[PDB]
Amino acid sequence: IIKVAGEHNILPASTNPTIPFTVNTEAEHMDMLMVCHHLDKSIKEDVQFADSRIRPQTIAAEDTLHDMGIFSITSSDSQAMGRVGEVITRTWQTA
Amino acid sequence: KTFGKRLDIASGTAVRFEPGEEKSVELIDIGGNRRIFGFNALVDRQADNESKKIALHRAKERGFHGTKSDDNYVKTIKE
Amino acid sequence: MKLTPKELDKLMLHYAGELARKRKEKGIKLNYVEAVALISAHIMEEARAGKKTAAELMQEGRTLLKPDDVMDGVASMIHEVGIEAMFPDGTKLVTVHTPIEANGKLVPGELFLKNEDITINEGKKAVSVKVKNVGDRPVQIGSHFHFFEVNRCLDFDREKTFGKRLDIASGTAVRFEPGEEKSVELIDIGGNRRIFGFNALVDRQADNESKKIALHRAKERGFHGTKSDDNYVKTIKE
Ligand SMILES: Cc1cc(C)cc(-n2ccnc2SCC(=O)NO)c1
Ligand code: NI
Repeated sequence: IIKVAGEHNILPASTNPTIPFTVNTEAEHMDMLMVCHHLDKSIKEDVQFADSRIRPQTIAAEDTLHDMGIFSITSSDSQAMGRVGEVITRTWQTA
Repeated sequence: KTFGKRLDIASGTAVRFEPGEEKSVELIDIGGNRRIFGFNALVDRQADNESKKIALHRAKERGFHGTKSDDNYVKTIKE
Repeated sequence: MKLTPKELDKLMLHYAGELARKRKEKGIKLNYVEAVALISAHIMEEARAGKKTAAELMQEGRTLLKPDDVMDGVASMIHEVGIEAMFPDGTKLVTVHTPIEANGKLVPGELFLKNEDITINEGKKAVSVKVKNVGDRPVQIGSHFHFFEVNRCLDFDREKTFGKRLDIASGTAVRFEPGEEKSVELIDIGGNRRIFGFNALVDRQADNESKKIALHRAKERGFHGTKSDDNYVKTIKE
């Protein structure tokens, strides 16, 4: 989905729980994904679904794309995988 | 090669072609938001590589000379 | 009794017929109203009796009145008499056709016509086209239908019929049985020649530019006998 941020007619935004990229980010997001979808580690299809969702490669690319001016808006996604009191703080942490 | 382009001449001037005449012209990219509406209704949307295929298919069906779009064209949901 | 309004109206009709029958027994020549009432009342009683069909009553109604029983002019005024009556299988309509023959010369509302013919569609030159029905169901075409847009199972040279209609009397029609082949006469549509509807093959001004679009549309929808060339060039509004 990240490839649409290069297009002319798209105004692209990121939400704050993935910025900035830290050493606790991937494990936290994986355990959030397992709870909300009620997945089980003993099923090979839930594991295949989860490993196609989180993707630390694109998460790592997101900060650099913010620094290049390719992403243009930051936001919260409040109480739905995001923190409503931390948009400004996480923007300046990323900078 | 001319999709999304205009003549590189002074603004308000023009280039004339007599019958049978052949010459070369210079073309540069259209600026701004590059939203092309009107002119023959071959685009009527944002100019990009996705809209170029639709425009080439439309130009071939209406008989514009020199347009090359391949056979077995795949339609989209909004053309 | 629980009488309905229909029952009350039919009771009145029965006694009108009875008065007509009494006047006929006294030797009085019946007028228009009396003759109609007498025939209607007789049919209703015969249907109540239950021993005859409606088709037999349609013929029995023609023997009730001789030509000498009515006044001069009555027989030319009565073309048919209709009456609904309840049989053992329910209510049916019985129509009696030409119940009385005429014997005098008085014709009320008589027409005196000239003997010259009427020329319709003057100044319109006709062309002739051969048409064949290759379908399995009958087709009938009216006088002012746009003949280019008729049923796709009719096979004919459709290019020659663009902007044309049948050259017949207004309100009449031509019938094609399955497998039937015959020729028809066609003339140009008049007025502003703006054709809207009929199969939505034109929906605009009829001219040579609109004929190419109509032929392409007719070929794509499978109308028989339409010939439009390959490598068709689209316009901006089709
Ligand atoms: C990664 C994640 C985190 C959370 C809190 C919920 C979901 N989750 C569950 C079902 N559907 C979704 S994705 C919708 C969303 O979180 N914002 O639109 C996924
Ligand atoms: Ni959300």
